[PDB]
Amino acid sequence: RRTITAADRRMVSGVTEKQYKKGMKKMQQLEKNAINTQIRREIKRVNFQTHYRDELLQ
Amino acid sequence: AISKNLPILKNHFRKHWQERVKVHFDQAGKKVSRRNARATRAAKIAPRP
Amino acid sequence: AKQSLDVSSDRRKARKAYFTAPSSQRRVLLSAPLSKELRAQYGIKALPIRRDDEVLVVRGSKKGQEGKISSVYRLKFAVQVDKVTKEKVNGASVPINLHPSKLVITKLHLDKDRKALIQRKGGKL
Amino acid sequence: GKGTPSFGKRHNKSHTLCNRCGRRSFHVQKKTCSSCGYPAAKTRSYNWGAKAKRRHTTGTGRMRYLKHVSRRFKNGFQTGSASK
Amino acid sequence: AMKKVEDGNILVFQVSMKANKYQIKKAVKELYEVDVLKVNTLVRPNGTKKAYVRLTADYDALDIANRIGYI
Amino acid sequence: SEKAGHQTSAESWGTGRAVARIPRVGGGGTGRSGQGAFGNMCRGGRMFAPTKTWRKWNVKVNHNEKRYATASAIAATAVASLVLARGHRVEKIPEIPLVVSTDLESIQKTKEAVAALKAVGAHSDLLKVLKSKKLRAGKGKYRNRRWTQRRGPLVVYAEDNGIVKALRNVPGVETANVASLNLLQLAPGAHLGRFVIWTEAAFTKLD
Amino acid sequence: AAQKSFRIKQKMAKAKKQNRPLPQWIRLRTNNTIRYNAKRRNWRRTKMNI
Amino acid sequence: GVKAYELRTKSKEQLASQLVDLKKELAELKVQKLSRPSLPKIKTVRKSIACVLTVINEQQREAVRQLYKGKKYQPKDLRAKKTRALRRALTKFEASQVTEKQRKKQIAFPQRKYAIKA
RNA sequence: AAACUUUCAACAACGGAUCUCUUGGUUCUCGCAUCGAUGAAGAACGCAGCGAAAUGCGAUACGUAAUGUGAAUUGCAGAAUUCCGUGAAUCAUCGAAUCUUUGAACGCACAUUGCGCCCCUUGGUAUUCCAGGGGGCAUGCCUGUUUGAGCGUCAU
RNA sequence: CGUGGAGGUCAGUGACGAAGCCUAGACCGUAAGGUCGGGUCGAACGGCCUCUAGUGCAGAUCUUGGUGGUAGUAGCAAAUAUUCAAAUGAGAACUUUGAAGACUGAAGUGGGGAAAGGUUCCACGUCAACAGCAGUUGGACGUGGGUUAGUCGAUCCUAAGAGAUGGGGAAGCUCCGUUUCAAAGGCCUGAUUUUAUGCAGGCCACCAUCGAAAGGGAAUCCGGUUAAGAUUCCGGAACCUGG
RNA sequence: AUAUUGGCGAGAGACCGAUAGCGAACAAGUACAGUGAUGGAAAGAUGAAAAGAACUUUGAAAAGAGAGUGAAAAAGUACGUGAAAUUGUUGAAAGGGAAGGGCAUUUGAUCAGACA
Ligand SMILES: [Zn+2]
Repeated sequence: RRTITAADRRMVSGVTEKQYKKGMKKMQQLEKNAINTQIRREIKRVNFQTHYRDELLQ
Repeated sequence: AISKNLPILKNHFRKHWQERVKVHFDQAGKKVSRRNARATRAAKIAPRP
Repeated sequence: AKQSLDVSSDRRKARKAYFTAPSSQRRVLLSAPLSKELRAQYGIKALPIRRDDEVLVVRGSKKGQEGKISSVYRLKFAVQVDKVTKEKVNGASVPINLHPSKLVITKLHLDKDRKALIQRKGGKL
Repeated sequence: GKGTPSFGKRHNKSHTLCNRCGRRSFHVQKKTCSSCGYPAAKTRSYNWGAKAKRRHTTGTGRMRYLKHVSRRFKNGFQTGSASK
Repeated sequence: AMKKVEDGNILVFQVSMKANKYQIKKAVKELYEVDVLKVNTLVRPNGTKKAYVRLTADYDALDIANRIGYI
Repeated sequence: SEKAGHQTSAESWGTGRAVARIPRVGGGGTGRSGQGAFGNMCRGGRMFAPTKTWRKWNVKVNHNEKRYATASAIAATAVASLVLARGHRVEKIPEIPLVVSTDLESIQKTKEAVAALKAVGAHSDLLKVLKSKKLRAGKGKYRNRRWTQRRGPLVVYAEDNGIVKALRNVPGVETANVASLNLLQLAPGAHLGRFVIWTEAAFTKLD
Repeated sequence: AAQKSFRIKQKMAKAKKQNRPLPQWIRLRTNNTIRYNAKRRNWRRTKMNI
Repeated sequence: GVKAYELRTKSKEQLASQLVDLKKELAELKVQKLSRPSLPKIKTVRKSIACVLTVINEQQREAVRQLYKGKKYQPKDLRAKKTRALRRALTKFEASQVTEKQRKKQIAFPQRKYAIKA
């Protein structure tokens, strides 16, 4: 006897599985849209080592 | 420096004078406070000066 | 104009006080005028709006339509009217989010604690 | 190597959680939080850590009791049943 | 857990974290009117506590689980 | 704020690299690490010569210059060429140093005051005001200066009984005593000329 | 580790109950500005230092 | 539901029984919440329990008050919680004390009130 | 001659400036004086019919009581004329309560959900062992009480 | 000349479309710049007299943001090695099963554990992103389940050491010191329960506390069982401590 | 009488107007880094109202095309307008180891005013 599933809880509380799938995919889209910006605005000042030793004298 | 024919002028701003500045914007905002205080006191002591 | 010192002429403060008003102050912002018959009968001009009040619309695309209130959505500052709806593309219907200032009360959901309000405001039965 | 090889050996802590500020500052060999010296009764707060005071001073929490004091003063620190 | 009710005479409960295997014994004795011989507690990883109580023979757990209303 | 642009802890890295010598944030794991700071050029930085409060806002003027100007601005009210040239509609006025009766000082209703001013011919200069209500331009209309009107006449009493409250509400019209007369009412925008409506008591006290 | 303490198992449980997405019914409310869960965490990317 | 102004008319043992016959209900509804997706009836029971316990405690506190009337020292829980400073500060009587010299001076030469005109 | 390269325009793209807006900031002024051993500030954990946060709250857990207004909440479900009423509400006010583990932090201790002692009570054959429940056990200092120490010292 | 705001004024323009933007389309001025038409767009904006300033950029190895040629290029080459058929699937060099060939070769590419990590374990569904190729797979996405102890460990002991008290220093944050220069404490009867201890009643001067999941240490083994737990559950047979 | 960048409540500004103004207009002392002290961001706007694209059809699906809502999808949650760098398609033109620019005119395009 299992008269409950998470799909059934969210069905009772509004969202259908179609709404769930679509809204999930949008929330996945936005995370990547932001990760793009964090990888974009970082490559400049990420290789700015404080104490590089430069293995070249002779 | 010393550049031209100008007066020797003594100006005491070698300390951190910018902290110890007081601009009196309160002049009129507190003139009225004094007036109100006089007016209140005068009713507390209603016949007395 | 204003002559006190405890009331503000500040756009910022006023709009904040609107869009963060509680549900108990919003009751009075969501007020509506009475029809010219109830102005003559009850002796007042306006009242706060309440469910189960009949109403008429005077301004909008749905002008002339009359109904009665089904829900005062005093989070959207709105009010919904029976016999005033719109058919969504699905075939279904969704009601219209009116605003009370563009309404006119024709019949009143009278009750104790509204007869009293009318009485204190200088009204009649 | 002083870098990449010698960063493999970093597997034993020196700081643990403090009971007073909840963050990993409780030193274990000397038993003294580096953000609010826990066995000491006084919280660390230096006037040069003017940003650090913002992060840990009043307002930054719930203010369980304190935020009703201004309400209770406005009314006169009063008592008893309200009214009818 | 609904296997261990039929296989053994074992009931699985969720209990407060401040409970100590004696309180549980006496609570079961009080609420469900049974006898207990063994309690095994663990702390789940969601910060709750789980209690496997084993009832004496002369007490079947299915009867008690139906009487409670969860089989 | 005096602490703007200085809440940051930053120091230059120096010569030896391919970047400038501007102060730069240190640390990692966020976008600010490496960013420039403390300068006028820098985003997040301060400004050039931050504006202080010990600037001269209010200015002293000599009492006799003030009075010279007030008398000139009073004398200009009697000149119709300046009044007309300043934006006042007084083409249908009998006599310009307009002197109405002192019973205007006893009026207590706006409904009556406005009728009086219409009778003595200010109707056009009130229409001018309430037809000129245009919206402000710029970032001053979310700073409590949304509207702009034109100025109206200036009623100059000597002993107020309700006129200053009656005309309190009508747009444009101001109200003054013969004493306590204001250059910012007589010469607005430094523009000489103003339609003034005197009472006979005021006119007699002006001597 | 395995031989751990309750003070840490507590804080791991909290992080387990926090490691979920956002409920889709939050996005349907009226004056909503929450698009996603911006405080998410997984063991690969960000270690919680405890 | 359950209501305070109905419960105040009830006694200690009745309320103690109402608690139990509510907690049983809550224990049942916490089972039904498993085999069903939503149970909002549960909230009324939680708030009912609270409304019961509140009344019980308030009765018991009033009892100890009536026990400690007139007795000079009553418990800290029952004493008024003004601020620490206002509990440490001086009493209205202790502060309005005077030396005999000063009260004699006050009764002899008080601040008369007066005015300036013939 | 095409392709290619370059210049301009149209349309579409990358990107998010400008324009308009602004429940925010900053500065000035006015008034007020209100933390804590009656256990503060801060922290940890937890709580919702469906919430990870923020906000609120504490096992009475997005809250109970009281007072006021007087019919909502609303994303969904679920309740409902209880709506001419002791009365809805993520309302307002707030004077009664609760207020987990903590923390100046107070039995000892704490990288431990570690180890005790006292009183009352319940159960187990039980002043002695075990368990449960309730209430207590810090230090310095003051006033007073009680018991004492000292050929310091008086009298008999 | 131009810019952001302020005071006046044109009873100024404007949803019949303000501002902004584009325009090898026009006009004016030496020029700064202004003006017009068209397209786009959608709500406020200008001219004149004056005031005021956070007022005009090609640069500063300027700051922030974004973007290019390089360039579909360098390159994705350590760790002996992959192949056939079928199934699933929209789709298979890479998934699964079977068949073959091979490797690690017991100081292992095995089986388990300490630190540390934190649910990565297991199942169902799923592949937008990640797995620098791919992907029907996955330590990924989503939803859930899952860790059972009288005997294993902590807990207890002390080590190197840390650290209160009494005290002494110190402007003070606090430092020394851990038995010191302290009035530092509890255990059994006649009294046979008045349990008070009048006597009894003697017995060192010891004198916090923390400090090891590898040291010291009270006690357990077999078999079976799960999707994922077991010296922990089930069956059976035993042991220790305290009463 | 005096002081007051803190706290509580209020009123205002020739101030800033989202690279500005507090670091923070938004779940900001947040995410994140670091053993730790400490450091410390970015991120606002659909539309009046979700009416947030029913239904058909190609595709394994995302999606596309129609249809529809709307005042307007030249507003489709990657949404106010939507610049430039940079890029694609179309059109015009040119081009023997650079291109661009000044004076002068031809040729092509385009504008003109029409003195109508
Ligand atoms: Zn701490």
